[PDB]
Amino acid sequence: MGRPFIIVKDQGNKKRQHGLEAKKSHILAARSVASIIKTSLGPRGLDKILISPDGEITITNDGATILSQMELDNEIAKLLVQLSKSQDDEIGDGTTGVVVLASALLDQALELIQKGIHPIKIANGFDEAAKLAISKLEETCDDISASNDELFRDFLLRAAKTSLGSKIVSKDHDRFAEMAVEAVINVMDKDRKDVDFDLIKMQGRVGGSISDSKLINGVILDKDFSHPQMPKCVLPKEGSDGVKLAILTCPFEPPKPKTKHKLDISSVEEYQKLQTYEQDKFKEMIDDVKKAGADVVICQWGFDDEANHLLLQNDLPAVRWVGGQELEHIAISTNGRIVPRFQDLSKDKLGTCSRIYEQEFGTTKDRMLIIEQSKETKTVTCFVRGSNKMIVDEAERALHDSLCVVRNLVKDSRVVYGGGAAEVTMSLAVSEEADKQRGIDQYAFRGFAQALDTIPMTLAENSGLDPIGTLSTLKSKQLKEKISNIGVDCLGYGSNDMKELFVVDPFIGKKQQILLATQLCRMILKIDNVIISGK
Amino acid sequence: KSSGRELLERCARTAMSSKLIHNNADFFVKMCVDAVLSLDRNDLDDKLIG
Ligand SMILES: Nc1ncnc2c1ncn2[C@@H]1O[C@H](COP(=O)(O)OP(=O)(O)O)[C@@H](O)[C@H]1O
Ligand SMILES: [Mg+2]
Repeated sequence: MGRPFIIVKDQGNKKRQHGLEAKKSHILAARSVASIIKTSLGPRGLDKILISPDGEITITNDGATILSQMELDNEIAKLLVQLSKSQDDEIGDGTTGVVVLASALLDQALELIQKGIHPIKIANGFDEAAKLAISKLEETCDDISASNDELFRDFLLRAAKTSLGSKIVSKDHDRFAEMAVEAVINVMDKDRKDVDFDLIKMQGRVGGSISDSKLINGVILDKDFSHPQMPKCVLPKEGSDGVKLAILTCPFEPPKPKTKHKLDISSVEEYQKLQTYEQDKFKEMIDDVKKAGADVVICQWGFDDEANHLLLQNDLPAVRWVGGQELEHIAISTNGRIVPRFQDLSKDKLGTCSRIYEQEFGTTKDRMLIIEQSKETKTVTCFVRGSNKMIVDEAERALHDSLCVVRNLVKDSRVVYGGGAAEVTMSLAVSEEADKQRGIDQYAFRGFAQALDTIPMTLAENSGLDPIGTLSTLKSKQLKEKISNIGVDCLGYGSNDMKELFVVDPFIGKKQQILLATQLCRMILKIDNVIISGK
Repeated sequence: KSSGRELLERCARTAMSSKLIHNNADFFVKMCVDAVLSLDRNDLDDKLIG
């Protein structure tokens, strides 16, 4: 055998991690990620500044965005990045609590690995203990679907005010909770209700103050009118309150085929005939709008210089250079149909708008289109303001997370009381079953119960309360009294009851916290050989 | 003279070992077993089960 030894290509950049020290390195590494967001859990949580390589900065406490757009090296924490992305996509809330719970399962399992238990045997006890925790919380889970729509409206407020307390929006939770609930009510079916979040749009604007944010039903467009001198506000005349809004994908342009063509003109005679040809086209395009009674016309491509003033003499406002996606969202709120060609224009395809006026912001030059509906329509649009560009973007993610909590109550009306009440209720259920079965799985069950206690101890530590006195108080009222409403109080009220504090969280959101955390750590314990190639 | 459906169930649970399915094999085995029965017994394709 010679000196060179080569099997796998690039042996220098590829390193091999193995042994008991391998499990110790990856478990203690995942704790450092949760330790960063540990202080961000709960209403007392704190934000995080994120700097992009291009210079743009973002300030958010949401674990989904924090782990996103961040440079990482170790592959274990990169799984936590995809963990928070999994919690954010489907549920839209609880991304911080899952990473903290996932690291708590590894810290409790780290001491069990050194005791001589196989890592899979440790992870096998977590799957059986997670099913007993979900079955226990489901039995005590209250169903609010038995009430009417009057009490159901206030139930959505309890779920919105809880998620908005951990953001900058927490200044006034009452005023902005209506914007999240009332925007959903418009798209709800009243029976077998589905949220259909696609109909809900969110358009932020940087300026003013956050208190000026108001819920507007319609479409927000940043494109100014084609001509400056038309009136800013458009109001209907006499009856037929609808403005006969027309949406046409074809602007006003000389008709031409899409394929390459060549038009041969013979001397003067044919040259003069084509002159009158186009001059009759502008008169034909304007008569189609006047025949159907349309008023505002929008299209993808800008109008010609001759078509701009042609619509002004007839008192027909128009907007040009509107995106293709923006055209579709307008026809839904107006109950209209987009007119493909000039010959298909009819009164049945015309839209309906209560009022349309031209918005202006400060000394900057911009024009925002605001469509309003005096009656309940198919779509809603969120209008958010702020004194900083990041506060606007933070209020977007804060309002987006609030809309994700409301939609969870639409599909599943089953809700639970958070704030340390749900974690302790599911933690003591595993401890009671560990002493009955005994065996070699009693250590994997106690490690799962102590890991669930990390969430209520984190909420008490960030709020200044003693984690020792708080955890011992919760277990006393949970074991003696069957009421599970007792939980951690981060705001310091004289009562620990989560029901009197109007704190309500969806069950599908809290259920995925244990599911996503337990399934991830099971694979981490199964990772032995680690091959990392240097870049 | 046993049943043909229960024959494919016991053989499928064997391959589920060493994977993440071993604990969840209760729900997951009932899927792949019903996946092969939809295909024709004469022609079995791995692109359709993608
Ligand atoms: N006002 C409150 N009272 C009691 N508990 C709260 C309150 N606000 C939030 N919590 C708890 O803090 C936890 C974290 O919520 P939050 O930080 O808003 O979002 P995330 O769950 O994504 O971290 C929740 O599980 C909730 O139970
Ligand atoms: Mg939240």
